[PDB]
Amino acid sequence: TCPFYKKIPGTGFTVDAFQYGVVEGCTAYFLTHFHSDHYAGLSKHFTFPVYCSEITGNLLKNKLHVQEQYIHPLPLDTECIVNGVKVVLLDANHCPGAVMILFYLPNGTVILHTGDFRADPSMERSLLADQKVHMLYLDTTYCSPEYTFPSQQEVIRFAINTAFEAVTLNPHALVVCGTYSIGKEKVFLAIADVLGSKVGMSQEKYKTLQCLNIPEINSLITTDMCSSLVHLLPMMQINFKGLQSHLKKCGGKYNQILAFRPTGWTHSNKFTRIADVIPQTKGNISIYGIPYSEHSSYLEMKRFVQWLKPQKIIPTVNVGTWKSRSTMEKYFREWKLEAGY
Ligand code: NI
Repeated sequence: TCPFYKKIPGTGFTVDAFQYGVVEGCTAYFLTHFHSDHYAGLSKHFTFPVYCSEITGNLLKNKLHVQEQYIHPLPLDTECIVNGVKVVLLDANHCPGAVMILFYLPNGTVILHTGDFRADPSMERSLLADQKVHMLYLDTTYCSPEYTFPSQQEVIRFAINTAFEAVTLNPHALVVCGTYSIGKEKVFLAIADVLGSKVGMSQEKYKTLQCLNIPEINSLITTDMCSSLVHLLPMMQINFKGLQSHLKKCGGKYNQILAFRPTGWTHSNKFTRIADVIPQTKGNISIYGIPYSEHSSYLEMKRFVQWLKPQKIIPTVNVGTWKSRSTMEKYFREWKLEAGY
Protein backbone atom coordinates (compact mmCIF):
# COMPACT_ATOMS: atom_id res chain seq x y z
CA THR A 1 0.00 0.00 0.00
CA CYS A 2 1.13 3.43 -1.14
CA PRO A 3 2.25 5.82 1.61
CA PHE A 4 0.57 9.20 1.99
CA TYR A 5 3.71 11.24 1.18
CA LYS A 6 3.58 9.80 -2.43
CA LYS A 7 0.04 11.02 -3.07
CA ILE A 8 -0.94 14.54 -4.32
CA PRO A 9 -4.28 15.59 -2.64
CA GLY A 10 -7.09 16.81 -4.86
CA THR A 11 -5.70 15.02 -7.82
CA GLY A 12 -5.54 11.62 -9.43
CA PHE A 13 -1.72 11.81 -9.17
CA THR A 14 1.10 9.88 -7.51
CA VAL A 15 4.89 10.54 -7.49
CA ASP A 16 7.52 7.73 -7.61
CA ALA A 17 4.87 5.10 -6.73
CA PHE A 18 5.35 2.09 -9.08
CA GLN A 19 5.90 -0.80 -6.52
CA TYR A 20 2.38 -0.84 -4.97
CA GLY A 21 0.44 -2.39 -7.92
CA VAL A 22 -2.61 -0.50 -9.22
CA VAL A 23 -3.03 2.48 -6.89
CA GLU A 24 -6.78 3.16 -6.36
CA GLY A 25 -7.74 6.53 -7.84
CA CYS A 26 -4.51 7.13 -9.78
CA THR A 27 -4.95 8.45 -13.34
CA ALA A 28 -1.30 9.54 -13.98
CA TYR A 29 1.94 8.25 -12.39
CA PHE A 30 4.77 10.82 -12.28
CA LEU A 31 8.44 9.68 -12.19
CA THR A 32 10.90 12.36 -10.97
CA HIS A 33 14.14 10.54 -12.12
CA PHE A 34 15.66 7.24 -13.23
CA HIS A 35 17.02 5.88 -9.88
CA SER A 36 15.97 2.34 -8.89
CA ASP A 37 14.40 3.18 -5.46
CA HIS A 38 12.07 5.59 -7.39
CA TYR A 39 11.23 3.54 -10.47
CA ALA A 40 10.95 0.21 -8.43
CA GLY A 41 8.13 -1.67 -10.04
CA LEU A 42 8.17 -0.33 -13.62
CA SER A 43 8.77 -2.90 -16.43
CA LYS A 44 7.63 -3.51 -20.09
CA HIS A 45 4.18 -4.72 -18.89
CA PHE A 46 3.21 -1.38 -17.31
CA THR A 47 -0.02 -0.04 -18.95
CA PHE A 48 -0.79 3.33 -17.21
CA PRO A 49 0.35 6.85 -18.35
CA VAL A 50 3.84 7.79 -16.97
CA TYR A 51 4.72 11.48 -16.92
CA CYS A 52 8.46 12.50 -16.83
CA SER A 53 11.26 14.38 -18.52
CA GLU A 54 12.50 13.56 -22.07
CA ILE A 55 15.70 12.03 -20.68
CA THR A 56 13.82 9.84 -18.15
CA GLY A 57 11.46 8.73 -20.96
CA ASN A 58 14.56 7.70 -23.16
CA LEU A 59 15.72 5.51 -20.27
CA LEU A 60 12.22 3.97 -19.63
CA LYS A 61 11.92 2.98 -23.38
CA ASN A 62 15.55 1.70 -23.90
CA LYS A 63 16.58 0.29 -20.52
CA LEU A 64 13.25 -0.90 -18.95
CA HIS A 65 11.36 -1.42 -22.37
CA VAL A 66 8.27 0.41 -21.29
CA GLN A 67 6.09 0.74 -24.41
CA GLU A 68 6.08 4.08 -26.10
CA GLN A 69 2.32 4.66 -26.03
CA TYR A 70 2.49 4.91 -22.14
CA ILE A 71 5.50 7.34 -21.98
CA HIS A 72 4.50 11.03 -21.74
CA PRO A 73 7.60 13.29 -21.82
CA LEU A 74 7.13 17.03 -20.88
CA PRO A 75 9.47 19.88 -21.67
CA LEU A 76 10.99 21.77 -18.76
CA ASP A 77 10.04 25.34 -17.62
CA THR A 78 6.72 25.11 -19.53
CA GLU A 79 3.10 25.22 -18.26
CA CYS A 80 1.37 21.93 -19.25
CA ILE A 81 -2.17 20.59 -18.57
CA VAL A 82 -2.31 16.97 -17.39
CA ASN A 83 -5.78 15.44 -16.84
CA GLY A 84 -7.20 18.85 -16.19
CA VAL A 85 -4.47 20.16 -13.84
CA LYS A 86 -1.68 22.71 -14.61
CA VAL A 87 1.87 21.34 -13.92
CA VAL A 88 5.43 22.52 -14.52
CA LEU A 89 8.66 20.47 -14.49
CA LEU A 90 11.82 22.16 -13.14
CA ASP A 91 15.49 21.01 -13.21
CA ALA A 92 16.30 19.35 -9.86
CA ASN A 93 20.15 19.67 -10.06
CA HIS A 94 20.32 15.86 -9.26
CA CYS A 95 21.20 13.32 -12.05
CA PRO A 96 20.45 13.69 -15.77
CA GLY A 97 16.71 14.04 -16.43
CA ALA A 98 15.80 14.65 -12.74
CA VAL A 99 12.91 17.08 -12.12
CA MET A 100 10.94 18.86 -9.41
CA ILE A 101 7.15 19.09 -10.09
CA LEU A 102 4.93 22.19 -9.44
CA PHE A 103 1.19 21.29 -9.18
CA TYR A 104 -1.44 24.07 -9.41
CA LEU A 105 -4.49 22.45 -7.73
CA PRO A 106 -7.99 23.22 -8.88
CA ASN A 107 -8.83 24.72 -5.44
CA GLY A 108 -5.93 27.38 -5.57
CA THR A 109 -3.35 25.40 -3.49
CA VAL A 110 0.18 25.23 -5.04
CA ILE A 111 2.37 22.14 -4.22
CA LEU A 112 6.16 21.72 -4.97
CA HIS A 113 7.53 18.08 -4.98
CA THR A 114 11.33 18.33 -5.10
CA GLY A 115 11.95 14.67 -6.03
CA ASP A 116 15.65 14.17 -5.24
CA PHE A 117 17.48 17.58 -5.53
CA ARG A 118 20.60 19.54 -4.70
CA ALA A 119 19.29 23.02 -3.77
CA ASP A 120 20.93 25.95 -5.45
CA PRO A 121 20.46 29.80 -5.35
CA SER A 122 19.73 29.61 -9.12
CA MET A 123 16.37 28.02 -8.23
CA GLU A 124 15.35 31.37 -6.57
CA ARG A 125 15.08 32.71 -10.25
CA SER A 126 13.17 29.92 -11.83
CA LEU A 127 9.34 29.89 -12.25
CA LEU A 128 9.24 29.44 -8.41
CA ALA A 129 9.82 33.19 -7.98
CA ASP A 130 6.35 34.01 -9.43
CA GLN A 131 3.86 32.64 -6.82
CA LYS A 132 3.34 31.28 -3.36
CA VAL A 133 3.79 27.51 -2.40
CA HIS A 134 1.50 26.10 0.27
CA MET A 135 2.96 22.56 0.57
CA LEU A 136 6.62 21.33 -0.01
CA TYR A 137 7.33 17.54 -0.42
CA LEU A 138 11.08 17.79 0.47
CA ASP A 139 14.19 15.60 -0.19
CA THR A 140 15.49 15.50 3.38
CA THR A 141 18.40 13.06 2.76
CA TYR A 142 20.99 15.23 4.58
CA CYS A 143 18.71 17.17 6.96
CA SER A 144 21.17 17.51 9.93
CA PRO A 145 23.95 20.04 10.48
CA GLU A 146 26.76 17.44 10.51
CA TYR A 147 26.21 16.93 6.81
CA THR A 148 28.72 19.23 5.20
CA PHE A 149 30.55 18.66 1.88
CA PRO A 150 32.28 20.96 -0.75
CA SER A 151 30.84 22.40 -3.99
CA GLN A 152 30.81 20.05 -6.98
CA GLN A 153 33.30 22.44 -8.69
CA GLU A 154 35.89 22.09 -5.78
CA VAL A 155 35.56 18.28 -5.91
CA ILE A 156 36.06 18.17 -9.72
CA ARG A 157 39.12 20.53 -9.40
CA PHE A 158 40.64 18.02 -6.89
CA ALA A 159 39.92 15.00 -9.13
CA ILE A 160 41.31 16.61 -12.37
CA ASN A 161 44.54 17.89 -10.57
CA THR A 162 45.09 14.44 -8.88
CA ALA A 163 44.63 12.44 -12.10
CA PHE A 164 46.72 14.79 -14.32
CA GLU A 165 49.63 14.79 -11.82
CA ALA A 166 49.66 10.94 -11.48
CA VAL A 167 49.48 10.17 -15.19
CA THR A 168 52.11 12.85 -16.09
CA LEU A 169 54.49 11.30 -13.52
CA ASN A 170 53.66 7.80 -14.90
CA PRO A 171 52.26 7.52 -18.45
CA HIS A 172 51.66 3.82 -17.81
CA ALA A 173 49.07 4.54 -15.02
CA LEU A 174 45.37 3.66 -15.67
CA VAL A 175 42.56 5.70 -14.12
CA VAL A 176 39.40 3.80 -13.03
CA CYS A 177 36.11 5.44 -11.86
CA GLY A 178 33.24 3.54 -10.08
CA THR A 179 29.51 3.86 -11.04
CA TYR A 180 26.19 2.03 -10.14
CA SER A 181 23.52 4.37 -11.43
CA ILE A 182 23.19 7.46 -13.56
CA GLY A 183 24.50 10.68 -12.03
CA LYS A 184 27.96 12.06 -11.29
CA GLU A 185 29.07 11.77 -14.99
CA LYS A 186 31.16 14.98 -14.56
CA VAL A 187 33.71 12.98 -12.46
CA PHE A 188 34.83 10.63 -15.29
CA LEU A 189 34.17 13.18 -18.11
CA ALA A 190 36.34 15.93 -16.53
CA ILE A 191 39.23 13.51 -15.83
CA ALA A 192 39.15 12.02 -19.41
CA ASP A 193 39.10 15.61 -20.86
CA VAL A 194 42.30 16.65 -18.93
CA LEU A 195 44.03 13.39 -20.10
CA GLY A 196 43.05 13.66 -23.77
CA SER A 197 41.22 10.39 -23.69
CA LYS A 198 37.73 8.91 -24.30
CA VAL A 199 36.13 7.07 -21.44
CA GLY A 200 35.95 3.31 -21.90
CA MET A 201 33.09 1.18 -20.53
CA SER A 202 30.78 -1.84 -20.95
CA GLN A 203 28.19 -2.02 -23.67
CA GLU A 204 25.39 -1.81 -20.97
CA LYS A 205 26.83 1.47 -19.54
CA TYR A 206 27.48 2.94 -23.02
CA LYS A 207 23.78 2.28 -23.85
CA THR A 208 22.66 4.15 -20.68
CA LEU A 209 24.87 7.19 -21.42
CA GLN A 210 23.54 7.31 -24.98
CA CYS A 211 20.05 8.13 -23.54
CA LEU A 212 21.17 11.26 -21.63
CA ASN A 213 21.28 14.07 -24.32
CA ILE A 214 24.82 15.03 -23.39
CA PRO A 215 26.29 17.35 -26.11
CA GLU A 216 28.98 15.80 -28.29
CA ILE A 217 28.81 12.47 -26.32
CA ASN A 218 30.09 10.42 -29.29
CA SER A 219 33.38 12.39 -28.97
CA LEU A 220 33.70 11.55 -25.23
CA ILE A 221 32.90 7.81 -24.62
CA THR A 222 33.66 4.39 -26.20
CA THR A 223 33.27 0.60 -25.78
CA ASP A 224 36.85 0.07 -27.00
CA MET A 225 38.64 -0.37 -23.70
CA CYS A 226 42.09 -0.73 -25.33
CA SER A 227 41.99 2.74 -26.85
CA SER A 228 41.05 4.47 -23.53
CA LEU A 229 43.08 5.36 -20.39
CA VAL A 230 40.02 6.16 -18.22
CA HIS A 231 37.86 3.08 -17.54
CA LEU A 232 34.47 2.81 -15.84
CA LEU A 233 33.67 -0.18 -13.63
CA PRO A 234 30.84 -1.17 -11.36
CA MET A 235 31.19 0.44 -7.90
CA MET A 236 31.44 -3.07 -6.34
CA GLN A 237 34.68 -3.70 -8.18
CA ILE A 238 36.36 -0.57 -6.66
CA ASN A 239 38.51 -2.42 -4.08
CA PHE A 240 42.06 -3.88 -4.14
CA LYS A 241 40.94 -7.38 -5.30
CA GLY A 242 38.68 -6.10 -8.06
CA LEU A 243 41.26 -3.62 -9.32
CA GLN A 244 44.12 -6.19 -9.34
CA SER A 245 41.89 -8.42 -11.45
CA HIS A 246 41.09 -5.64 -13.89
CA LEU A 247 44.86 -4.72 -14.31
CA LYS A 248 45.54 -8.36 -15.27
CA LYS A 249 43.03 -7.98 -18.14
CA CYS A 250 44.84 -5.01 -19.71
CA GLY A 251 47.66 -7.13 -21.25
CA GLY A 252 50.66 -5.37 -19.64
CA LYS A 253 49.67 -1.96 -20.99
CA TYR A 254 49.58 -0.52 -17.47
CA ASN A 255 51.60 -0.92 -14.25
CA GLN A 256 49.61 1.29 -11.80
CA ILE A 257 45.89 2.13 -11.02
CA LEU A 258 44.53 5.30 -9.63
CA ALA A 259 40.78 4.77 -8.79
CA PHE A 260 37.93 7.13 -7.71
CA ARG A 261 34.80 6.23 -5.63
CA PRO A 262 32.35 9.13 -5.71
CA THR A 263 30.39 8.60 -2.52
CA GLY A 264 27.86 10.91 -0.93
CA TRP A 265 28.81 12.09 2.55
CA THR A 266 31.18 10.00 4.72
CA HIS A 267 32.27 10.96 8.39
CA SER A 268 35.79 11.74 7.08
CA ASN A 269 33.86 15.02 6.05
CA LYS A 270 33.53 16.09 9.75
CA PHE A 271 37.35 16.51 10.16
CA THR A 272 39.20 16.64 6.84
CA ARG A 273 39.18 19.33 4.10
CA ILE A 274 38.91 18.29 0.37
CA ALA A 275 42.49 19.63 -0.05
CA ASP A 276 43.76 17.22 2.64
CA VAL A 277 42.09 13.99 1.24
CA ILE A 278 44.42 11.03 0.86
CA PRO A 279 43.91 7.63 -0.74
CA GLN A 280 43.99 4.08 0.54
CA THR A 281 46.98 2.36 -1.07
CA LYS A 282 48.18 -1.24 -1.56
CA GLY A 283 51.24 -1.65 -3.76
CA ASN A 284 50.67 -0.08 -7.23
CA ILE A 285 46.85 0.54 -6.47
CA SER A 286 45.49 3.74 -4.88
CA ILE A 287 41.72 4.43 -4.16
CA TYR A 288 40.32 7.92 -3.48
CA GLY A 289 36.83 8.44 -1.91
CA ILE A 290 35.63 11.82 -3.10
CA PRO A 291 32.52 13.58 -1.57
CA TYR A 292 30.68 14.41 -4.82
CA SER A 293 27.02 14.93 -3.74
CA GLU A 294 23.87 15.21 -5.87
CA HIS A 295 21.76 15.99 -2.77
CA SER A 296 21.47 19.29 -0.75
CA SER A 297 23.83 19.87 2.15
CA TYR A 298 22.11 20.96 5.34
CA LEU A 299 22.94 24.63 4.69
CA GLU A 300 21.78 24.54 1.01
CA MET A 301 18.49 22.91 2.10
CA LYS A 302 17.91 25.45 4.90
CA ARG A 303 18.54 28.40 2.53
CA PHE A 304 16.08 27.06 -0.05
CA VAL A 305 13.31 26.43 2.45
CA GLN A 306 13.82 29.85 4.28
CA TRP A 307 13.51 31.51 0.79
CA LEU A 308 10.45 29.56 -0.32
CA LYS A 309 8.57 29.98 3.03
CA PRO A 310 6.15 27.03 2.62
CA GLN A 311 3.13 26.69 4.91
CA LYS A 312 3.64 22.96 5.40
CA ILE A 313 6.64 20.54 4.84
CA ILE A 314 6.27 16.80 4.11
CA PRO A 315 9.63 14.95 4.19
CA THR A 316 10.17 12.20 1.59
CA VAL A 317 13.48 10.71 3.01
CA ASN A 318 14.39 9.39 6.49
CA VAL A 319 10.67 8.91 7.27
CA GLY A 320 10.90 5.40 8.74
CA THR A 321 12.05 6.20 12.32
CA TRP A 322 10.54 8.33 15.07
CA LYS A 323 13.92 9.76 15.96
CA SER A 324 14.54 10.91 12.33
CA ARG A 325 11.02 12.40 12.08
CA SER A 326 11.39 14.31 15.39
CA THR A 327 14.87 15.63 14.42
CA MET A 328 13.59 16.93 11.03
CA GLU A 329 10.48 18.59 12.62
CA LYS A 330 12.70 20.44 15.13
CA TYR A 331 14.88 21.89 12.35
CA PHE A 332 11.81 22.97 10.31
CA ARG A 333 10.55 24.93 13.39
CA GLU A 334 13.93 26.53 13.99
CA TRP A 335 14.10 27.67 10.38
CA LYS A 336 10.60 29.12 10.48
CA LEU A 337 11.22 31.02 13.83
CA GLU A 338 14.56 32.39 12.58
CA ALA A 339 13.12 33.71 9.28
CA GLY A 340 9.67 34.79 10.64
CA TYR A 341 7.19 32.94 8.35
NI1 NI B 1 18.08 9.82 -6.63
